[PDB]
Amino acid sequence: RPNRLIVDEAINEDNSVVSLSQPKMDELQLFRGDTVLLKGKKRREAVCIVLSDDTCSDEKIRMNRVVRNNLRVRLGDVISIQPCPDVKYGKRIHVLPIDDTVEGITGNLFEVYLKPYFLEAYRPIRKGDIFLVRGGMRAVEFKVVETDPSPYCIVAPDTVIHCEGEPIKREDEEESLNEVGYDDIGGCRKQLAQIKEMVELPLRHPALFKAIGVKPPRGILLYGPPGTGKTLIARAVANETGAFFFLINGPEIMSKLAGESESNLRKAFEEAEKNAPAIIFIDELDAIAPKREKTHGEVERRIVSQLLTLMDGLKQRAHVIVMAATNRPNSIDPALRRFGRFDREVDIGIPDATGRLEILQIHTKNMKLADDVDLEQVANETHGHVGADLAALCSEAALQAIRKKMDLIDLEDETIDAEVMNSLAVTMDDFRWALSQSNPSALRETVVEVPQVTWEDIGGLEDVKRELQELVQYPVEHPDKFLKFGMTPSKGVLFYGPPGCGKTLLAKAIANECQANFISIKGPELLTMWFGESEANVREIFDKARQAAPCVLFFDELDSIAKARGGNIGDGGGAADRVINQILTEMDGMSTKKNVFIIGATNRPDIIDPAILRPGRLDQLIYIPLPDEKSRVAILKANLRKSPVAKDVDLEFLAKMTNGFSGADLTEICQRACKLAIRESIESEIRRERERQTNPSAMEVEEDDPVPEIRRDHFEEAMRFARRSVSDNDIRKYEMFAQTLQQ
Amino acid sequence: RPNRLIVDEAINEDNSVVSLSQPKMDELQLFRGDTVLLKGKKRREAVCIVLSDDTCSDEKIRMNRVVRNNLRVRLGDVISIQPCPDVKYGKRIHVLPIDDTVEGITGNLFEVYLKPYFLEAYRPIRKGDIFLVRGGMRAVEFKVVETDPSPYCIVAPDTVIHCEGEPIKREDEEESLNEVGYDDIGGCRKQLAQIKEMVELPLRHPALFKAIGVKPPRGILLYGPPGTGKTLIARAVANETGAFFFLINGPEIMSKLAGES
Amino acid sequence: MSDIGDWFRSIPAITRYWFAATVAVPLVGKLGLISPAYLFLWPEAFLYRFQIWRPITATFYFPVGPGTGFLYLVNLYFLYQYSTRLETGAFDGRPADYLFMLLFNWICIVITGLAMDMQLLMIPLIMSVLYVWAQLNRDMIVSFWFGTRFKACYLPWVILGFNYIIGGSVINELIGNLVGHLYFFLMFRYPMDLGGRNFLSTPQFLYRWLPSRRHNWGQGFRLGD
Ligand SMILES: Nc1ncnc2c1ncn2[C@@H]1O[C@H](COP(=O)(O)OP(=O)(O)OP(=O)(O)O)[C@@H](O)[C@H]1O
Ligand SMILES: Nc1ncnc2c1ncn2[C@@H]1O[C@H](COP(=O)(O)OP(=O)(O)OP(=O)(O)O)[C@@H](O)[C@H]1O
Ligand SMILES: Nc1ncnc2c1ncn2[C@@H]1O[C@H](COP(=O)(O)OP(=O)(O)O)[C@@H](O)[C@H]1O
Repeated sequence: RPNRLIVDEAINEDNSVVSLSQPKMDELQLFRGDTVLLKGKKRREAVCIVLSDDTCSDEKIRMNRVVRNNLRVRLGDVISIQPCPDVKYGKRIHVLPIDDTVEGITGNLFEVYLKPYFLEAYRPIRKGDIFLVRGGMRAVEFKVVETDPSPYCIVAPDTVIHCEGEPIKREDEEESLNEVGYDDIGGCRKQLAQIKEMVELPLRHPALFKAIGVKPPRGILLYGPPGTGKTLIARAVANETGAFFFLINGPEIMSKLAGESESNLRKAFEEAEKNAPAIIFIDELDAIAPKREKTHGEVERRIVSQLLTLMDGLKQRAHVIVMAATNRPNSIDPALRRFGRFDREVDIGIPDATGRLEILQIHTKNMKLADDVDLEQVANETHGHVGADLAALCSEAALQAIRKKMDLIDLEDETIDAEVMNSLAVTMDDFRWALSQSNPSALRETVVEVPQVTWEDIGGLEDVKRELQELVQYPVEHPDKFLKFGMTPSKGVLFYGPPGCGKTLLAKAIANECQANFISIKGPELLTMWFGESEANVREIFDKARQAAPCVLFFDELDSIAKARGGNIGDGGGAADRVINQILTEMDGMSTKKNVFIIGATNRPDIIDPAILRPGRLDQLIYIPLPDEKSRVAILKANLRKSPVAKDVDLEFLAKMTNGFSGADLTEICQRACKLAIRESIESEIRRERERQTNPSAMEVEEDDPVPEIRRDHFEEAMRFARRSVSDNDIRKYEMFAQTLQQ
Repeated sequence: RPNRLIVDEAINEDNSVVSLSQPKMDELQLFRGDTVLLKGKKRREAVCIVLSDDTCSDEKIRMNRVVRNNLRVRLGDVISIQPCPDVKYGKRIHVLPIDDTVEGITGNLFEVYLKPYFLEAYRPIRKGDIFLVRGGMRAVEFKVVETDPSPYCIVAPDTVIHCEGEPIKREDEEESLNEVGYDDIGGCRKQLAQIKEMVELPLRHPALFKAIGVKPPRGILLYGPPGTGKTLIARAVANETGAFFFLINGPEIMSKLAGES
Repeated sequence: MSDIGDWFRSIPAITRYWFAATVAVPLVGKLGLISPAYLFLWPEAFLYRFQIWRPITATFYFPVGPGTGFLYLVNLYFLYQYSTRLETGAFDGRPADYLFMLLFNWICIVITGLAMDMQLLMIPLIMSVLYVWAQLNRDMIVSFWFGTRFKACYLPWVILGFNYIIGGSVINELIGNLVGHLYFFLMFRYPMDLGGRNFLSTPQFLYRWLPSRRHNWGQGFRLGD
């Protein structure tokens, strides 16, 4: 039937148009600019404009939030679309905005909003429709309550508006339709996708699902840093799906009145059960249900057990879903981890630079910034921040710009607001000052992501790269050969060789190439974890790696354990042995299903305990030879990007003079040369300033700053300190150890 | 309109200074030491002496606490300054000390306080004003309740001063002095400026930033050694900016019996 | 509580006069010069014998006396929380149609009272319009300030017993119920199915004042393109 068409999100940003695929326009006989009467629920009829967009599938009609509000429907609904081009030019429209816009403005929406929005717009208008216009800061809503002719009219020169009168309140159900939606979230594609996938079907078709006879999931927990928008996520999902979201705060529950809390708790549970499929949200469960041995009194135990009983007694019953928010899964009582109880857990990681840019773009929407905004490096430098931090930064920058406008000598009591709001811009100095007044909350916390180092970045030992990619990419991409032949692929590979050879560089490069998550573990942190906090840290780090499959776990200072094992300390040996035993047991505990690889690196392989070098354990071992000439020239040309390239000389003879030197030596030499170049530029600029101040207008001819020519003299003053970073005899010791292995 | 001036914090602590830049002196062609008329909120009237200060901007007037209270206004407001050259030398002044300002003195107010402060000052005074005088080790307020001519007049050598009688009953909106101010804090200029910058705007303009719709901060922590003046800082800010300071103490809460706390 | 004062003061002049008369007929009738016994509403008496004293005055009879005056109080109390809802509920945006529908319903109820020979008229009308109003407001719990144990499905017969214990001839209220049913018929069933003659007429007196009936769109602004 060419009537119904299921709805979908719109990619077009225009309010009064929708995206149509070519076969649908051909079948319905509609063209560009033709008005169509979408008939939905509640006897709601809307006039929209057809646009050509084959991106949308035939069965799905792209349709954004404003049209959804006008049609009074949700996603996945059914709406009949039919031709209806008989709209007539209008004469008058009496329109009243939302009442929640005169909050200290008292302006005229006709010029500030209506003129920018409807300049040569030719939008179609119907009685009672709801739309939005973004302004300086407020996305002001507007409802037309009278039109002539009724109900169809189009934006046209022959239009007179009656925008006079106290603005009406929001239209009942639309009160919550002011904000909160899927568009309001950034950097959470996978998590949101999972949540939608496993929540939509039970909620959209509860009766159908119950008639099928499949149990619905009931335990969903989310853990992450505070301020990551977990409550925002829950609210958005509940608002989108359609339910009776009933927030329950944490702290107040304990301190209401002695032991009356469970009364209110069960009252809330009952009324939620009384009010159709609803989502019941609980926050900071640790404040309610901490670890059992943390508990001091008894009333908290009573509350915890009451909650257990209440949530366990809701098996089937109604289509009510429990939403839980917390920070750390460990702090919660494990008793709330059984099946039927909370069973599905989601981590909310810190967004990356792209996620930070997305969040800023979401926040930086109403305000009109100046035409200099460069959010890219701003996001890059602002790692370690959350959505709350970026929102605070945006608000602070807005206030700084406001005060940079200065209080322009007025008693600003609804007198200058309209003039200021429509005339604003945001300077980069505002963002600089915000960066100065910035206190990231994450700071000292691990981050898992895909590194950036590429193969060409290394420039050397392509044989090792070939072997690594052979051992890594082939099994996951070609499991058919392995199952046909029947061998278990290796899981751990060790690296040994002279220090300063970029073993971590290779690890990052292979992780980036594999497009998998990366985790770095530092030896000092391990040695800190030796005393006391060892077991839980190992368990949580391996679990975090496991849930992020596929990923490449990495280790550093793998010989530090043995370095402290034998020496003049003799203190952490028991703790070290415990840690290494835990690591060995847990890595023995992994299942081959999880496509997570492990990489260990060291420069003193002899001192390593043989138990690590065992089947199942780290068995594949790779030596890293020192760079030489081709490798030296390659690393030189890979590190020599900079802005001041000058014209340089032959890299081959530079490698020749520095034979038997690691890449660290070359990098240090380059940095020292750059330091001398900076010193020369600084002293020359200072001398030029001195001759300007002693001789006014001495250099009236506009000559640029001294050229950043890093000349061979700079190279000479660089490799004056031609460092023999690596010892000589130890190279023979390492190759002798390798040959001892090379039986 | 370079005649209305926005009042702000001042530098000179003298009781009869309004600080104007030299272009402002050129604008009105005023003399130095002449009396000028000040009009402000609460339909108050003041008479003061113009002094030179290049630190203030052209639109800025710098003027201390005593005359600012004489107009019953705080910093950040707008006042009107006009020439008042028609002032003439006073004849008699009857003042009356405040009730809670002269306790434990038992002395001749003429030869300790009135004579030095009023000497070679020529401070114009208007009926209803209050002026503070430094003494031996205390500072005492006096309210000029009668003067010739009334209400505005010039303190002159040919003035007989009468300060005898029952102390005047305390007023209500007089904004009594001897309270803590910004000057009363030393050694913390940097932090004082930091806190002033990000607290004054929301309080002074409760609706302006609401119209901007930018969330203000709600909680600020101050930490350091005890007795360093944190309570002093809070009280001074509340007194200066103008607010409804409400102090609550933890031990008071702990003293109660649980629930009522 | 004593929030009725704001409700009364806020009312405009014409509507406040209407409701003041509607509620103050008994206190006016208690002037003391004329006994309430002279308004017993005997249609047979006026039809057959002279009964000059009850031309239309018998249609607004409410006995209130020394022992009922305090109860009189709570009576008007009900009317308050009646009118406040009744004006807001059902018909709220039709001031002229308000008077029209009151007039037609009063004609119907006075006709059916002419059929009978009972005594009270305004209480049956009030309860009739009450039930026809609440039939569109069923299945709703409302509790006032000083009440926390208000149960369900008890109010109508409790009030019935309240008016039963003080007085008699209960069945009269049923006739009031009757017109409400007809009035219910008059928004859900009358003007689409029967198609017969209409006994109601709307005089031009209503259209002469037209109390609010505001529909102008203030003023308009030239747009252009
Ligand atoms: N993903 C996000 N997208 C946009 N804004 C966000 C996001 N996360 C946080 N914010 C900002 O922070 C506010 C919500 O932060 P909030 O502190 O409520 O985080 P939460 O994770 O929901 O819970 P909690 O209050 O326990 O930290 C939002 O109104 C917005 O300003
Ligand atoms: N900069 C200052 N200028 C003047 N007086 C000061 C200064 N710093 C401290 N004082 C004096 O030190 C004392 C501090 O008083 P108060 O107890 O109110 O301060 P605090 O630092 O807020 O105290 P608390 O120990 O309760 O935190 C007062 O007598 C005050 O006059
Ligand atoms: N493009 C590159 N190719 C090879 N090695 C590099 C490159 N860039 C940096 N390096 C090396 O990476 C090393 C990092 O040193 P460090 O992390 O201390 O020990 P390790 O080299 O064992 O990781 C530096 O010594 C540097 O020589």
